[PDB]
Amino acid sequence: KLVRLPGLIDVHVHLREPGGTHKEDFASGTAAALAGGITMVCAMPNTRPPIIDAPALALAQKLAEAGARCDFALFLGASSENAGTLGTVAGSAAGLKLYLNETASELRLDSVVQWMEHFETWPSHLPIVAHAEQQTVAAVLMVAQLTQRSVHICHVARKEEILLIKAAKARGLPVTCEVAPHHLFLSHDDLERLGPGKGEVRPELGSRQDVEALWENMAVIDCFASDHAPHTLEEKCGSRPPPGFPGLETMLPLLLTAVSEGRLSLDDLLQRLHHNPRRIFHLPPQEDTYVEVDLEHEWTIPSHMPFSKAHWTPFEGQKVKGTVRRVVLRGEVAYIDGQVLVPPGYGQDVRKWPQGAVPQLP
Amino acid sequence: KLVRLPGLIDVHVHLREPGGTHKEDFASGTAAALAGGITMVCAMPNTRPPIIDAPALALAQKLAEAGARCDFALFLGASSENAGTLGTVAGSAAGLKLYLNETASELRLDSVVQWMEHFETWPSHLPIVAHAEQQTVAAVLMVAQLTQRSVHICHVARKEEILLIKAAKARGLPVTCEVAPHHLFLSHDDLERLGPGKGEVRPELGSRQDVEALWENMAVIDCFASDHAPHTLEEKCGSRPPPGFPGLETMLPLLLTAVSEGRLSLDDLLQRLHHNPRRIFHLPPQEDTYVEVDLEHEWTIPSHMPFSKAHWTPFEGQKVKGTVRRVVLRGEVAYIDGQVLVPPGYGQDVRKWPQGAVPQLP
Ligand SMILES: O=C1C[C@@H](C(=O)O)NC(=O)N1
Ligand SMILES: O=C1C[C@@H](C(=O)O)NC(=O)N1
Ligand SMILES: [Zn+2]
Ligand SMILES: [Zn+2]
Ligand SMILES: [Zn+2]
Ligand SMILES: [Zn+2]
Ligand SMILES: [Zn+2]
Ligand SMILES: [Zn+2]
Ligand SMILES: [Zn+2]
Ligand SMILES: [Zn+2]
Repeated sequence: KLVRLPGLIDVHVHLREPGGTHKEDFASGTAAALAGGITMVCAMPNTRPPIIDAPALALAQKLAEAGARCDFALFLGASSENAGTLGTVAGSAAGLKLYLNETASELRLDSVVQWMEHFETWPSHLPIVAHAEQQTVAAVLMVAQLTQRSVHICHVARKEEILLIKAAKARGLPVTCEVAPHHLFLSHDDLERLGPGKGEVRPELGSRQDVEALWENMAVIDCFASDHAPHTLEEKCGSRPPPGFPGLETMLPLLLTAVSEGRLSLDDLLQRLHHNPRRIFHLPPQEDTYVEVDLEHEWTIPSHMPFSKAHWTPFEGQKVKGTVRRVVLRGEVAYIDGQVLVPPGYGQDVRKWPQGAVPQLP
Repeated sequence: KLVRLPGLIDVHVHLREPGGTHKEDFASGTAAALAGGITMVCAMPNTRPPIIDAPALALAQKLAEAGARCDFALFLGASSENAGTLGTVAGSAAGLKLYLNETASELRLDSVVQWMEHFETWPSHLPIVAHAEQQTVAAVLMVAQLTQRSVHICHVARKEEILLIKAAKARGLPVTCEVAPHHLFLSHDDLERLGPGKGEVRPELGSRQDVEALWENMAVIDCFASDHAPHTLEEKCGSRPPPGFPGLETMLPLLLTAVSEGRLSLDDLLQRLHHNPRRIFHLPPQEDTYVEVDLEHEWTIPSHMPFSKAHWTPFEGQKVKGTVRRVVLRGEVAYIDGQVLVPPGYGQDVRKWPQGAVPQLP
């Protein structure tokens, strides 16, 4: 007996197109999404060129419309040069992404004043998400308060960070957050197996105490999101390993395993992969869209999942229970048992749907 | 310039059919809903007969399917006799309603042990809501913890109650709550004008300090819901005034006025009248459904709104800014400028839609 889930939403994926298409492209990354039970993705702007301007957004929109197999929204990225310039296109994006720690010269911000300027100029009704680790979480929360608006913290990975966010929520501050599966299911204990290259990720893997703190504070976590960050094995194992793990194909099986073990409920999962992504990002419903999962099937994660061009996974060897059997997207069979059945270009930009605009005062 | 809102959801209405149709019926109450920008309602079970059994639910379902003009779900009511008997029909209801303070002999529970029995027997994945005032909020929260599940607190009306709920959320407990407009926009200061009969409501009107505490703790409030509780003027002004206010037609204009004053944001409103109702009750999206409001139009609430059969309102004389201009429900014009344009029976039971079942493990 299968369980029918709604179309799940991953608000944090790196699909690498334009400019990194040996790692992933819209077609391969959205195949990976569908195979993971994900019907809508929000794609990050650290591509080449980075999505930091209207022309780059226009290019990425067309590449996504032509290549995506599931529905999507595209983030804009904050730069040291673009505050006050994005107003015309801001509503067409998933939101604005701030990279507040290590990143590419183009998304690097030199000063908290630049964070301020983005919070002051980006339309106040539209989402802002931040890569903000350790004290940076507190710093960006201060900027959000000074500018009297909300912020969403990406991939919370540490006891320190979840407890800070917990304290902020207890004070009534408008902050939400997400957690990625590697920070719930991997830790320092796995670095020996992974090695120092494969194990490179930002935020880094936490201690067992970090992992246990995230589980104990599940009530504080608004969303799960993969931070699908594909790189090839050659890159991960080479001289200057880039940080990041592929994760679209493994996120739901890992979480279903936890549900079957009673570590969280089905509802907890659906708040975090459906309802809360919708409401934080004002993402529209997908008509006639659902995911059928088999909760009894036990399997072991292999050395690579079928669809991501990363062609490796840090979860290799973990035993999971639960698997995606079928995905229907807007009335068409999109995935069955290891085969994607919608072509590149089937997916659509949800921000162009009438129901997909973020409401605002006139 | 109008603002387009999604279809708003009121999770707490009393539509009085069967058995109280001089006060309201499905057709009149759902006309009131549409005129208030509400496209989906959850109807309470304290009708005559009360919806405390499968035969009464079946009757109410058919009456609603024939009379409702907007979409709906129907609550079941907990009684002193029905714990352990509702399993077959539970998934067809909005949820289970517990009346834990003053009510009708038929929904009255005599002992906290009966609350326990309901929490133990009602399917654990399905919603439970409680009318629980003052210490009863703490009591029902204890029962929810003992039985390891969530609870939703109806119409929070007091500083005491919102602070208790705040403390419970700070401890990570699975509790949500709603607030009704009369507890945000009326207080003891209005009892002289209303008089003791019209002013009768449960929970009672609070002090100015209660009202200010609810506003200050807006972050703790998950939903707004009207507790639309129509009674005729003859009843409200007579010897034994029943408690309750009509509220469907005034809720959104009152809240839009507060938005225009900067007391909360448009997003805050849409979380509380759309996204959070959806996610707490697992209510499905409504396709091709939206509400257009005019935020500039200033008017004064009259002595009665056009649609509710209550034919009175406690908000008479309040100045508001914002009004519903048009509602489209599932592709049909349902309301324009004072005229409802869908007939009785247009509305549907959302729990019968494929997307409207609450997900559960097999
Ligand atoms: O911040 C980031 C971005 C990401 C990528 O490779 O794009 N991978 C990571 O591990 N951290
Ligand atoms: O608990 C309730 C129920 C309601 C009604 O009249 O049905 N009206 C109220 O004021 N309190
Ligand atoms: Zn990041
Ligand atoms: Zn993120
Ligand atoms: Zn990322
Ligand atoms: Zn929204
Ligand atoms: Zn009540
Ligand atoms: Zn209620
Ligand atoms: Zn009520
Ligand atoms: Zn749901």
